[PDB]
Amino acid sequence: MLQQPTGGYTTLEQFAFTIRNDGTNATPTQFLQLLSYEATENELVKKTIPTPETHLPSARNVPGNVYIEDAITQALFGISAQNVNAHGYFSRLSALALPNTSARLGLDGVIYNSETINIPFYDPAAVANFAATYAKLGNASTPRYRADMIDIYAHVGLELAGTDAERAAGVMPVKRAKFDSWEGSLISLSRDVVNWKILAFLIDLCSLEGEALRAFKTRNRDVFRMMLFIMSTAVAANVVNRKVTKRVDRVLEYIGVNSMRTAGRTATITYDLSRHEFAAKFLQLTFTRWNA
Amino acid sequence: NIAVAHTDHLSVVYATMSNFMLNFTNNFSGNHATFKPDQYVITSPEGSYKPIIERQGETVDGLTIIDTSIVWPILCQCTYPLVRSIMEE
Amino acid sequence: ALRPELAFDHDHIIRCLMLAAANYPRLEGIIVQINTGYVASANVIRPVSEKRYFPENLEQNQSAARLVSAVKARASEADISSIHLAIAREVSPMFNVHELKKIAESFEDPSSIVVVLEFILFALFFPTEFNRIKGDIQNVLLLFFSRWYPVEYGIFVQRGATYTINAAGEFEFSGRNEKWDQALYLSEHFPALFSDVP
Amino acid sequence: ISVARSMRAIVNHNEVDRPRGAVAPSSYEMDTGTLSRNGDLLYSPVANGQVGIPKLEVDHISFSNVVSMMTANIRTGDDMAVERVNPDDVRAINIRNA
Amino acid sequence: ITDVDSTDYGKLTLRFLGTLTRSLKMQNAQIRRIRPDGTVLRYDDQIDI
Amino acid sequence: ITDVDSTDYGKLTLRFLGTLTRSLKMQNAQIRRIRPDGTVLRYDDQIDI
Amino acid sequence: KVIFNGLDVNTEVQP
Amino acid sequence: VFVALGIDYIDIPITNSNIFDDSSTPYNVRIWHAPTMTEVNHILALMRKSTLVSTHSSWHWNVLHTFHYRSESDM
Amino acid sequence: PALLRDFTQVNWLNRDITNMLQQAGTKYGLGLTETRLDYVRLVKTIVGHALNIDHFAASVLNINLRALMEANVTADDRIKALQAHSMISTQFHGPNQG
Repeated sequence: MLQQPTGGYTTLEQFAFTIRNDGTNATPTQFLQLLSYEATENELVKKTIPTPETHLPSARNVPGNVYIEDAITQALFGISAQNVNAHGYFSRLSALALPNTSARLGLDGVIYNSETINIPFYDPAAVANFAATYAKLGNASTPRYRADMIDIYAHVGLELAGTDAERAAGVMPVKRAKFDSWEGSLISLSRDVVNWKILAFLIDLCSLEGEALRAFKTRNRDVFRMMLFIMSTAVAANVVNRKVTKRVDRVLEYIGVNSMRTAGRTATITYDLSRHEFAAKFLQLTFTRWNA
Repeated sequence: NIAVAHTDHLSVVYATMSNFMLNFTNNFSGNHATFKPDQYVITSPEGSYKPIIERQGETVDGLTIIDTSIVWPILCQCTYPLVRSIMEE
Repeated sequence: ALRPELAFDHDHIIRCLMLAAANYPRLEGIIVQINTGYVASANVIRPVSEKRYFPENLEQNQSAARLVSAVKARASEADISSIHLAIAREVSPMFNVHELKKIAESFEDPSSIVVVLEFILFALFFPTEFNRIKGDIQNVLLLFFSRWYPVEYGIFVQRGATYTINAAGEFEFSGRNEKWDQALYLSEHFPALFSDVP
Repeated sequence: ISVARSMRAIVNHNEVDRPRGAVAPSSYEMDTGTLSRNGDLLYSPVANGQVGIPKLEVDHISFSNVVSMMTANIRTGDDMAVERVNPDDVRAINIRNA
Repeated sequence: ITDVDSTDYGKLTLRFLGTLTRSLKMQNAQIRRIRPDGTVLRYDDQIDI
Repeated sequence: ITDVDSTDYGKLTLRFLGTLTRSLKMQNAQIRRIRPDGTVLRYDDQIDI
Repeated sequence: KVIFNGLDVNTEVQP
Repeated sequence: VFVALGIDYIDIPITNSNIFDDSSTPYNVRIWHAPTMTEVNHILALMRKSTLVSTHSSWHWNVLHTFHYRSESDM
Repeated sequence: PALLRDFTQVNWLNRDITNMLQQAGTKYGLGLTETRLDYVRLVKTIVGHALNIDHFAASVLNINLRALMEANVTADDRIKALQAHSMISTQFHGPNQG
């Protein structure tokens, strides 16, 4: 068992989140610094996010050790994932929800049915707090429990593009992101992000409380913003490049507006409808924890 | 016409077969509303996990799928020692 | 009067049986083969060439044609091995979960009550095996109820297609219509047609 | 010329410890590294807590790489059997309202 | 060596998937009741034999 | 150089079609609706697939 | 017609 | 009727007000099985992925309904 | 090349190679690095092998296996096409290959 520090698991160097950039392992914050936003005439106002459902989907009798982190990260940032709600192994997180369950969530991002040797795993209390919320990804497809997949993106914009005044206001102009760019920059970004061990982030996010939580929320704001960025590019209506005197600025229109697009494109990862419903759910839960 | 052959004979065959050495499981408790089979696994800290009862789809043995139409020949295409000159050991 | 041999080791034989049931697919059919042989040796049921599905002279009757074709589509030819296997399956342990041999019945014609009867009889002759496959037969029954009793069907399914008994034994219906799969047999869920909760 | 060269003079001199102009293979030819969860190949990290450099990000050739491969238990493109079951009556088939 | 027919041991014999081969390794393995969730329950003399 | 594989029904349909492709330009060719009036429309996000 | 405990397959689907 | 029939929606033709004209109707009203606000949001989102549809700010019988037009001009 | 280590007679080459392999930033390996059993069947499926192969081909082959693995469609999904091509309310069954 991995001990959880007074800070999160994210304080451990083992769980550093870092996109590749200019040939180096850049922190998400030093990528987001490259970003710049042109305003447009449209306005985003953030509606209250509906409380996530009480229901925890059944962890069906599964003999296998589900690879959950891979399923989640590929469902959110995966270049090729589709029909993510067909298998429905996300429900498996609710095996971890129970008090004194035999099941362990390994650092590998796998949900072992029982504790097993030479596989380090997160502290079960932490995982229980984490599962009590994120098992609800397992009902992202069921019609009764689906998240709104349009309004939620406003929050995304505010949490990404939004200046501190726009965030305090709860309302920002719809923006148009841009940054100096290398070829395939968003594909490479998203793949650097799929490799992130985000269960560390989500687990500290659900387990930590008090100042120790708030100290986490500032420290990892940029990380959450990078995840939000990859999703944003996934749902952006269009993603052009601009020549700018022997330099190129990648430009996505628009931050905070889900275009509901599903036809694939070379520039960025694409959501099938299932990935849209899933991502909407994920945002519902995660933003719910993020604002409390 | 067929019931006495069931109740007054075949039932005894069930009662004996139930005590046979190899019939080691509790198949049913008579209450459809609540009965759920006991579920065991071989399992180790080394990480082996072998369920005794698995859902594996049709198998080569042919015991897995159930044709319920078997009910018909029984009701209307079978003799029995009790039902059917009519003395029979 | 003592016999010079070792005691039958219950605690070990049961253990080895579990290890075998885990590792040996053949085990089920090994055990069945004993029970089946026994049914056969009790000489309790034998097929006859004389079928008896219809009263005279309903088969001849031209109005009965749809009904008769329904029955003929259900009624299998008798074979000792298959009959014996059913009686033996009732008592033999199950390891690989059983599944229904799916019917495709739409339940438009009245004659389709035949299929419902096919299940009722099965629930009588073979309550154990029935209980093993009853979710899969609830999927057929639901198509029956939604046609024959659409209003009651709506109320029922509105309550939930399944439930889960909790602590203290109370039922907790899902509130959500959803097709059963035998994947659920080993889970906490129950088909709700069999809840017997008014 | 010989931008393609990877090794040279695989012999040993009897006087000097390595032949003048002999070239060792680059380290990247030998870093199998890892298959990242995304499926992109990576060089091994140069330090603790660092992710590895993706292999296609840079111009060195790597000659040991992890390739995912399906096993005997998988199979793809095999034809598969089914039980078709035609409707009992053509006139019982609703077309709408769906 | 001991003349047992170990055929199909440790194997699934599915009609459409073909035969499949599970691992035979299982050191220190026990018989344990599972929750319907699939997770193992600690042994209880009150219910388990 | 790349002589494509073709099922017999594919060879049949191919000869049915079954020849020139040379005429149409493809320099940045796109699928786009014309107006009946003859003007080539821009891709409508809410109409064209 | 005749009892058959397996799935009664008839067609094939190519990939 | 949605549960009992198993369908996700029903396409009801509209009525012309003047019973005399037998002209083909401009559009028609689909009716959706969406009891919750969530089911409604999902149907609306999916509706924005398909040609020539519109809906009211609120609906009668509290049941979601969408107009589907036979042409742009009718819309 | 990493295999030549302690097998080549050529001293400087073995020294340079050992020197690269004994760096923290690089580590050769050949064989079955990874395994992925099915959740239900408990048999292995997608196994990752460290082949001696250029990173470009490994990249392409992985792109392929990834497209096929991550799509989450199965042989059973073929039924959806057969329904399109057969009369309305025709039923299809089995075999749930998964």
